[PDB]
Amino acid sequence: NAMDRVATARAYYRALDEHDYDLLSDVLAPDFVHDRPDRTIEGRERFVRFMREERPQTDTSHPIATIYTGASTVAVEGRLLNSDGAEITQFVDVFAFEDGVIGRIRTHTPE
Amino acid sequence: NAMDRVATARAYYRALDEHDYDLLSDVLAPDFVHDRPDRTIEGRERFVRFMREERPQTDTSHPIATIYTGASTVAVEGRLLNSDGAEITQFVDVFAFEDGVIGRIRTHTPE
Ligand SMILES: C[As](C)(=O)[O-]
Ligand SMILES: C[As](C)(=O)[O-]
Ligand SMILES: [Br-]
Ligand SMILES: [Br-]
Ligand SMILES: [Br-]
Ligand SMILES: [Br-]
Ligand SMILES: [Br-]
Ligand SMILES: [Br-]
Ligand SMILES: [Br-]
Ligand SMILES: [Br-]
Ligand SMILES: [Br-]
Ligand SMILES: [Br-]
Ligand SMILES: [Br-]
Ligand SMILES: [Br-]
Ligand SMILES: [Br-]
Ligand SMILES: [Br-]
Ligand SMILES: [Br-]
Ligand SMILES: [Br-]
Ligand SMILES: [Br-]
Ligand SMILES: [Br-]
Ligand SMILES: [Br-]
Ligand SMILES: [Br-]
Ligand SMILES: [Br-]
Ligand SMILES: [Br-]
Ligand SMILES: [Br-]
Ligand SMILES: [Br-]
Ligand SMILES: [Br-]
Ligand SMILES: [Br-]
Ligand SMILES: [Br-]
Ligand SMILES: [Br-]
Ligand SMILES: [Br-]
Repeated sequence: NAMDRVATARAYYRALDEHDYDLLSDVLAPDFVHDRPDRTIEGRERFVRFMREERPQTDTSHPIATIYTGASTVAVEGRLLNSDGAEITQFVDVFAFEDGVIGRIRTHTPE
Repeated sequence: NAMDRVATARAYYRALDEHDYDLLSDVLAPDFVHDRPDRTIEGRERFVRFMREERPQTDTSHPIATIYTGASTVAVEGRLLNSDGAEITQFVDVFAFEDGVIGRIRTHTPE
């Protein structure tokens, strides 16, 4: 269900921005992998710990610009904002799903 | 090599827009899959045939707006233009690679 996938992607960003780790855990598959240019984190429990432990390092928001739906994946184009509301970077996150929850996110940043 | 991956993604759109099927074949893995919301095409030879046979159905261009690089994939945000230069749709294509050539493209269109 494409509506459900989009809702789940939006819930992911809500959980990150609200520090709602129970919601975050609940939208991820156990074997969730997050890829970004600088690193890969494998495992839901490991990822949630990293997010919690890294919280004080910045005070950012992930406002969504446009959501693009594919056949079975979702690509979200957003902006990463600092605490003042200034744009750090543009991004595209691509979400793949496993039984209704997120199996992988691949983060891309502009060349 | 991230430079090489970006060059290869750009070559894909050049090949489509120029109808250079030899270049198109050369940037794709044999087992290339193209996913879009309406259909999936599996196989390089099959895909090249579809592109060739579908050529007369529209007269579009794939100008690239922004290229986003990930750890191992590339996300291209572009516009699909008609022959008059008017925008049909915005898209994000996500490219995965296999030995330097493209293994999969997942096309996403705005919700
Ligand atoms: C959940 As966070 C991006 O403040 O480490
Ligand atoms: C290569 As075409 C998009 O004209 O079928
Ligand atoms: Br929604
Ligand atoms: Br929301
Ligand atoms: Br909730
Ligand atoms: Br991460
Ligand atoms: Br990064
Ligand atoms: Br890593
Ligand atoms: Br790290
Ligand atoms: Br890891
Ligand atoms: Br936990
Ligand atoms: Br934790
Ligand atoms: Br904090
Ligand atoms: Br938002
Ligand atoms: Br910040
Ligand atoms: Br799903
Ligand atoms: Br290039
Ligand atoms: Br080009
Ligand atoms: Br050439
Ligand atoms: Br296609
Ligand atoms: Br489509
Ligand atoms: Br199909
Ligand atoms: Br068809
Ligand atoms: Br097929
Ligand atoms: Br052929
Ligand atoms: Br052919
Ligand atoms: Br034609
Ligand atoms: Br271009
Ligand atoms: Br057209
Ligand atoms: Br992907
Ligand atoms: Br590669």
